Amino acid sequence: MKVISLKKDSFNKGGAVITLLPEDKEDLFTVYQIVDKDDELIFKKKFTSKLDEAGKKKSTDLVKLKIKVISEDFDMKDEYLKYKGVTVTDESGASNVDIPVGKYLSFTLDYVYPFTIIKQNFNKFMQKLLNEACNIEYKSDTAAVVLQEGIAHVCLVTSSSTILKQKIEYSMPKKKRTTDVLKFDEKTEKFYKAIYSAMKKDLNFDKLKTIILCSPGFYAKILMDKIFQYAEEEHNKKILDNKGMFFIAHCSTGYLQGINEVLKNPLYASKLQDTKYSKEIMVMDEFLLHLNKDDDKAWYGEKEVVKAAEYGAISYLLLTDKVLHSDNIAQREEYLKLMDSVESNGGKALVLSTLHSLGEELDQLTGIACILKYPLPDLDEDDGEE
Amino acid sequence: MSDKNSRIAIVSADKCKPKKCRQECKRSCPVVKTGKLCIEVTPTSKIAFISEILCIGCGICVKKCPFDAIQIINLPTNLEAHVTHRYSANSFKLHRLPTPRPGQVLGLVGTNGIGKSTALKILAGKQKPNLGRFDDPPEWQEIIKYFRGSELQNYFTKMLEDDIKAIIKPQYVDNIPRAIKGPVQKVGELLKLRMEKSPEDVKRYIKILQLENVLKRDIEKLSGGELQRFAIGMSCVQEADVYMFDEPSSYLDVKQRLNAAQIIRSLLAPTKYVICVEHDLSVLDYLSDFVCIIYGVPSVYGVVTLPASVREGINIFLDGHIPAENLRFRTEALQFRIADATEDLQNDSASRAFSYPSLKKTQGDFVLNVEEGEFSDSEILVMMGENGTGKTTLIKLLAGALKPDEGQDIPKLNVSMKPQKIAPKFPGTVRQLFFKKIRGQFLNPQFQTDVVKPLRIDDIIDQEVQHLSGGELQRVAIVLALGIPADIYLIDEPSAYLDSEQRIICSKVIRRFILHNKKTAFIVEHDFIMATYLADKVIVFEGIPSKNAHARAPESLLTGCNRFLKNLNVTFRRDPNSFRPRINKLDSQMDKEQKSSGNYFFLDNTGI
Amino acid sequence: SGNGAQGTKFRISLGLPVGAIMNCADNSGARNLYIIAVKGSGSRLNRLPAASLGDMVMATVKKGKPELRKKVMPAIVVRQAKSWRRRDGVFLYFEDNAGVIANPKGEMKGSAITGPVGKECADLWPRVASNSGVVV
Amino acid sequence: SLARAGKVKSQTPKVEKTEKPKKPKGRAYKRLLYTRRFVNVTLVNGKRRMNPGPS
RNA sequence: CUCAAAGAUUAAGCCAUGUGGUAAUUCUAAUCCAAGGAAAGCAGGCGCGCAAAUUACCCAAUCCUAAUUCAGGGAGGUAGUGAGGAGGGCAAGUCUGGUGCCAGCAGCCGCGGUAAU
RNA sequence: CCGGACGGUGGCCAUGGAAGUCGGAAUCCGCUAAGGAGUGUGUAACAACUCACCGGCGGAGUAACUAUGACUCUCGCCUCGUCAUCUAAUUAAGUCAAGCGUUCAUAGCGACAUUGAUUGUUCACCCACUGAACUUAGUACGAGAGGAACAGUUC
RNA sequence: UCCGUGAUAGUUUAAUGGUCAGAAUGGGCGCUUGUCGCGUGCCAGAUCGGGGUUCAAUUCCCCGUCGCGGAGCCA
Ligand SMILES: Nc1ncnc2c1ncn2[C@@H]1O[C@H](COP(=O)(O)OP(=O)(O)OP(=O)(O)O)[C@@H](O)[C@H]1O
Ligand code: SF4
Ligand code: SF4
Repeated sequence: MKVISLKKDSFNKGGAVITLLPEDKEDLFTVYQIVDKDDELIFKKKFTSKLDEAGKKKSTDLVKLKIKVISEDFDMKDEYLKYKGVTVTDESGASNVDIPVGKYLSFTLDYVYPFTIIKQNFNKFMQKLLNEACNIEYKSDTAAVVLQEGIAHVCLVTSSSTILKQKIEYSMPKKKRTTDVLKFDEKTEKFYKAIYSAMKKDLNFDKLKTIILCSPGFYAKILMDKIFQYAEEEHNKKILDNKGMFFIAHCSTGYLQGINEVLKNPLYASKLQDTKYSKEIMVMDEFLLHLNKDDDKAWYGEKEVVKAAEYGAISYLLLTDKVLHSDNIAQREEYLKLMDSVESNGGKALVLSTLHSLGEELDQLTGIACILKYPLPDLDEDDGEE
Repeated sequence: MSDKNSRIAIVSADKCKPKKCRQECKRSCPVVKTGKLCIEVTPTSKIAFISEILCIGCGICVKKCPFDAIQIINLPTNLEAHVTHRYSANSFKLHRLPTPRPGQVLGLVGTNGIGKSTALKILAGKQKPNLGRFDDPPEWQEIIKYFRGSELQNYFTKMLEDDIKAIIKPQYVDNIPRAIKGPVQKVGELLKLRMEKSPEDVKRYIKILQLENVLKRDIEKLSGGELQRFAIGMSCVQEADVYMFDEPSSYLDVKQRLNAAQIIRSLLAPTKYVICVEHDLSVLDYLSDFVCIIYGVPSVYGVVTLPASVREGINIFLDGHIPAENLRFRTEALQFRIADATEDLQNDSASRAFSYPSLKKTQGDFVLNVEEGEFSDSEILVMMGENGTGKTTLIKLLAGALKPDEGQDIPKLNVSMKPQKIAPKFPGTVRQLFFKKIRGQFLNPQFQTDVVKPLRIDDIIDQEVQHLSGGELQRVAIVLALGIPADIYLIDEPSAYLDSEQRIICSKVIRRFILHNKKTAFIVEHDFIMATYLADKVIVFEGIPSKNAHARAPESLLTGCNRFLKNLNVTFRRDPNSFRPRINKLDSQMDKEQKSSGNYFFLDNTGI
Repeated sequence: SGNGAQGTKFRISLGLPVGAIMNCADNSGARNLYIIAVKGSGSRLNRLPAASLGDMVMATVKKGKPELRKKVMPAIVVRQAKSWRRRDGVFLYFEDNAGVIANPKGEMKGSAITGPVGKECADLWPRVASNSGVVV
Repeated sequence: SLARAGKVKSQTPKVEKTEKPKKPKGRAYKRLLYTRRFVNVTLVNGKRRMNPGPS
């Protein structure tokens, strides 16, 4: 999401006027939870597509409709959000000019043009989902760092999307005439501090898992050791506990390009630790470790995890992509409460993509599962089943 | 894109008790969670049913089943193309059938449960194939259509019209005594009635089969080998075009099974169509012009291959793999120890084992003679020869069960013994019986590999022995003999009722324990290969069956094998690829050359 | 030798050092085999590794179907030409150098072998036995 | 987007057909046509028509 | 109802089956291999594609082939398989409910932005 | 060497579950010879061990997209380059112990601090090979996944 | 790495004698004009971060941060 504006009128303490640009189908789902019935939107389309009848005849234009919302057709798989509505009929002429009043009109959303939401019921829950991201489902977990010898991009993935949050960048070492003119080491030293500060703030650095460190040359490796040097200096145990968030990659190209060079190329990636399968894999391990030695310390399935939670034995929560994105909206509220509820009793969380072997194993298990901290026998009783 | 696949589920009702589990299958399945159909409960018979259409192939249900009642497999849609018949929901289904051809003999070979028996009924007109569907009220018409593209199509038109009525030699060997008494009265009556052919045929058929003694006896009275042969007689005597034999080698001895094979082949000469099913490769090779191989998991499925040559089909069988089907049907390949392979030890133990003097046992109708021989420790001796020779009598005497007419064998030794024909006569269940003999033998890993896991005795544990099956009972009995410690162990004809995999599990069993424990064993056998693997010495029996007999001292493997095979006059050169015995025809130059060398068999040994 | 080679092999005169090209004698589409390595061969400064009868090599196809060219695969030497000597005292030799493309386990890629095949190779590689006509 | 596929067919409300006199087939139907079109005529409001609803 | 075209276009692409010896031939004094050696006609299958049927019956007819008959013949003959439109050009005023440049129509012209010929 | 190791009670709050034994302080009472609101081993959670303590023993801006920059404004080093193409192949030590190590500082680690191508190529980077193979054995162990050796044999 | 050389409003660059800081463009402000824009009137800097000296420091020292040029030998 990109939010062009967002202002708070003086005549209305409550609601808001948000101009915004949805960027992917995760951002379609965001729009969904913001837009209410009886809010207004003004977007554009392309109406003038009359009779004949007198003249040819049409005209063309690019006519923008101030439509009040009545309904929605929302299909997440299909990347289709559509708002049905009636013209607000701006008799004032300032808006809605060129449209013929008295005639319903729809908005199929596109990622191309921004639109304005005149909101009535702008709440604190929507605001979270507009300025932190809005994947109450969570698909990702990544951040990258490309550096060539002269340019760097700190990249980053989202709180929701494969959507950049912060394009950092330092003064990168460029292979100077002398031994690599000392400006290299001080400036590189700066970057770590710059990237650590950004990721600490942007994130709750307990939400991202991955930093990929990517270079043409030895630069990446140099930088890793430099990270953990400064780490020992500060006694920064946020970094030192955790050899598994940095992963050291080589690429040819290193602009924003570099990332997709690294990932999709089988040089440095596969299903080993990219850290957006990280703890996802490690906890789904431990989940079957327990469950197959019939120990009562792992439990599985939408019926069974909600009951394993009622007994309040659960730590590491295993959730999926499929059961979320397969088709269904509503349903993912229930599971989100259920993550917090469970953690309010104990635990972290792992969302696994079902586009993969691991997510498929858990999906054959209703896409929801757990590991407990402690055995709580016969969690399948009270609630009736197996 | 990806290749195509399917799911097939077969459930065993014997294994399933829904009360204890609960209908857990439905509850645990992920498809049903969603509201789908994969597992449906049948309120009637009270069984779980799994539909193949809705099932995911997850296998979650299989793991959850407390017993191990459910099996889900994933196939590349190999089975779907071929569907001939299915017994019912979640039961055995048959795939393909064997071609019949006039003037020739077509073989069939496979492991038990493949549907070789079923296939015969379908060809017989006894059962009508449903076609994996509803087909039931005589819909022979649909079967021809299903067979189109196959040579069987012509046969099915013939069968419906009833131009030909096939004659069937019934398969189940255990079942026959109950069914017939007399045939009505005595075997002789059967042979006179059935004889459509020549008056010569009555005499000739009896002479070749060695039925002369048996005519006066009743069918119920007959021993297993005798029982088989009378059936064969009726299948020559009958007038017809198609003669189906289903397992004609069962119960028979080594000499007799070869004899049966020749006579059956004579039918091809009159240009009468013949079909046959065999567990024995020696027998199968001789009989057949063409051979089919039946493969697949037992009781789950079994497919018939396209027709093949005699030599070719046998070669492929032994590999354990079939290329078009691309299935490794058998988990491990069969191999025989070279004798170079064996461990080299100085053997005596206490200086040699016990020894027996000349023995004689005379019933008054049969007389057995035995030549003084010696037995040593940690050795194994095979006993071969035709039945009625007193192979059984000899073992009994050593067991102490029988008292010799002359001679004596009073040994200090503790003996364990396994009888030849096993009929239940013990009250109790299978687990109780085996536990009394020895628990702890049951704990060993060796016993898990050979007995418990393959059959699934766990399910058998509650079942009564009277209620039991033939082959399953056999492996259990052999194991039980091994259950208790003894200086010497005695086993009589372990190969009965067993298919290829089953016998070979036994071969590994006797050799390994004996070697390890440093104890001795005597094993009686008809199967060539089993004797070779286990033994170090052999005793050959000779004489005339049902009259008199003789035994010899133990002699080396090479020496004993030459004598035995010389009595048969069939040489088994060697096949270079398979290392299998390759049979040699009578009067020949190559075979003639061997007779001058004294080599009936070949192995990875030096020799010309 | 190595994988799938059931049997040992008595030493026989090395005929084919690296760089040698033998005839491809199967029906795989390959016309020749260019030897780049011998399996199980040892090390001595300056010595070319060199194969013989029933050795498994690593080759590329210099001449043949393009789907076979530009890559390295296993092959097995089936005919020699450098004369060698058996333990029955005989010094013998074929008219050509030739081998057949194969998999690490030792399975033929093709289905026929054209020409004769020396027994020491037949004895070594069962799937080679299968596809052989005249042996030795 | 695939999304919409079959949106409208699936959102039109069923209405079942109605049960009506069987029309004769063949020569008889031609007869009906000839009498309807040519014999007792029908209307001629201005000229002629072959089915309007309210006019 | 009688009359019957029919796997040529794609791939003249590929085809299951219908006194003595010897593995085995109508033996002779890309397939089966006792390792020696021997072997685009009907139906029907695979494949191919947009694309074409049955493993049937028969000599009765029409004639053909062999010698003074009435033998032979899937040449041949019988059977089986195998018939949318209602805006205009077009002719129907199209009317009633759902849809809103979404779904869809529409050979072209053009329809479709709640009152849709 | 061994016996005994006990009642208030499973202290109190934090408590998802913490009954002495991850945690926040607080250390009492009765017992009787002596038995800690509890040394370490803890099943989630008591137990069940234990022990203490009684005792038996030249520079920048520009984006109806990121980037670039049509436009406005001002005075072959890195390199073995990247893509192809030709190759099977191508420069043609130790101390301290805070920490990790999911439970545990030292299994395994430890901050701070401190005592044949291609090239002249070395190098570097690929392509291949191989102590190995064979039985021992798909064995022992393992829910599986997988996976030994000693003996004997050939290289 | 040394020695040289800089940096001023959104941006590029003029400037001083120790007491005084600009231009141009870009922008924000109207008017033009059908309506935008060109045009035409109107508008607005912590002089890189830093410490020191002095009555008074944009101006005079000292350091860094960055961007530049110039060297780079006999192995
Ligand atoms: N009445 C039945 N109901 C269901 N399945 C049956 C029935 N009779 C036989 N079967 C199935 O058909 C398969 C068996 O038989 P067939 O009698 O066809 O075997 P075979 O192939 O002759 O084997 P075997 O060598 O063991 O005698 C079995 O595995 C079994 O599952
Ligand atoms: S099959 Fe197994 S789990 Fe299912 S009902 Fe029977 S016993 Fe229970
Ligand atoms: S395998 Fe899976 S999907 Fe099929 S029946 Fe069992 S649980 Fe249901």
